[PDB]
Amino acid sequence: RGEVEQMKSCLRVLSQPMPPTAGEAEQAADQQEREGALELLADLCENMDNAADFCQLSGMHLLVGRYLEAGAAGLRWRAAQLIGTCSQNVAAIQEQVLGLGALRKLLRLLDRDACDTVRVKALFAISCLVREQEAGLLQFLRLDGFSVLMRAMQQQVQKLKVKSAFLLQNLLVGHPEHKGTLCSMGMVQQLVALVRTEHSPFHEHVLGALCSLVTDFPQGVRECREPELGLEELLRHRCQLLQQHEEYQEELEFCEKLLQTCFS
Amino acid sequence: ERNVLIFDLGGGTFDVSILTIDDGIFEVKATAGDTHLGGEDFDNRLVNHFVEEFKRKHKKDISQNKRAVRRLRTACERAKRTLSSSTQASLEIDSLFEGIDFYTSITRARFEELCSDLFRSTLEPVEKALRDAKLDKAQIHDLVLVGGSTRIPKVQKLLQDFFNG
Ligand SMILES: Nc1ncnc2c1ncn2[C@@H]1O[C@H](COP(=O)(O)O)[C@@H](O)[C@H]1O
Repeated sequence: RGEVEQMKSCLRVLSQPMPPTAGEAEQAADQQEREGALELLADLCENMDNAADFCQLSGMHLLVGRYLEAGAAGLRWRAAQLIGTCSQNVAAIQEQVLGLGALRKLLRLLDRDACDTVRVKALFAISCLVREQEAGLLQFLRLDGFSVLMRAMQQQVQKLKVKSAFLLQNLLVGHPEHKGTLCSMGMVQQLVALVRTEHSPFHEHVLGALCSLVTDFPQGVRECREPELGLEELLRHRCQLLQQHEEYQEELEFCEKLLQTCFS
Repeated sequence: ERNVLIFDLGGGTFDVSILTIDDGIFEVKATAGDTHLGGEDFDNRLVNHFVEEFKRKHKKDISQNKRAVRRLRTACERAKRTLSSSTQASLEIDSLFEGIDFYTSITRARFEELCSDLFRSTLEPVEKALRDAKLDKAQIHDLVLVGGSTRIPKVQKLLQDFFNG
């Protein structure tokens, strides 16, 4: 398609090494030209095929090694974004990105980048790599993933909070074996911390995870009965706020299933 | 005398063909199919389910923004595939409409419910090629699947159940 030619066109643009210590209007220009080529690659890569062809063209290599580690935050998050877009729910592209050891660069970025946007697109990339992707979930746990995660929930960055809750809910569904290592890590307390925040959509995911940690798992049910948390008073006051609302149905199913197995 | 059934489910069309191979001669003996059945079709069943789901949770209809509907569909195709190994998948689509970040899940089971009819209509062509080949399912010695969308568990199960094993 003209897509292959067009992305190979972006690739061309992304390959040209950085200018010879050029001037202002030569840096902020050379950059915008890459921000652009990287965005265009994202839109093209939303489609499995394109992203596939992107990998064939050694594209994923130039992305993980060189750009993720760029100097400009702008080039960084757009690269994370692209890395995410290509991999999302596609085993083969996940495996290759995984193999180039991105998760480690991604996790690093997530845990300590000066631009909240880079941290957010990184978490996005990470999620797109370990969800429903076994080999990626392992490289993740081995990289202390649940700790880079939780520290994110603790960040004063909404998108990080929602994105983190969203991924934990996923991970908990396909792998209930981790319930324990999570509770003992104090994730219940943390999750509950996010509930006490201003209600918004992502709460469905928070209560969603919380609900799994408690499912056939007394250690977790114990975590929720903890008096200090006051999780009960909290979930009943919420159970009542989500009533005639259809846009919060799944939260109410979760919020209730919780009460029903931790307070009777 | 050997009857091989070729079941080809691609991204746009579904084609079945009963091929006999005897005496070292391969001969196509019958052909059937539906030109409005394919992977693309299954995708849109998921697209609709979410566009509707998105009306419920965000009080907004994304139907008329085709750039957004396309992203949704490309995302769905990715999920539909994941749903061939996993028993469920999740979708993360940043700024899908009016700057809203979209998050959702779907279970292999749910996927199937939404595609029930489409799934059962793939047999129609099989049965027809069987009549047109003046053969009975019981004679098909081999079943080979070709076409990305022949990996969908529910597809091979409907097929396999047809030939009672
Ligand atoms: N593992 C899979 N499970 C379900 N559908 C798939 C799978 N792999 C590919 N497809 C679909 O098959 C179609 C492409 O078929 P083909 O042109 O024969 O390669 C697309 O709609 C794909 O999304």
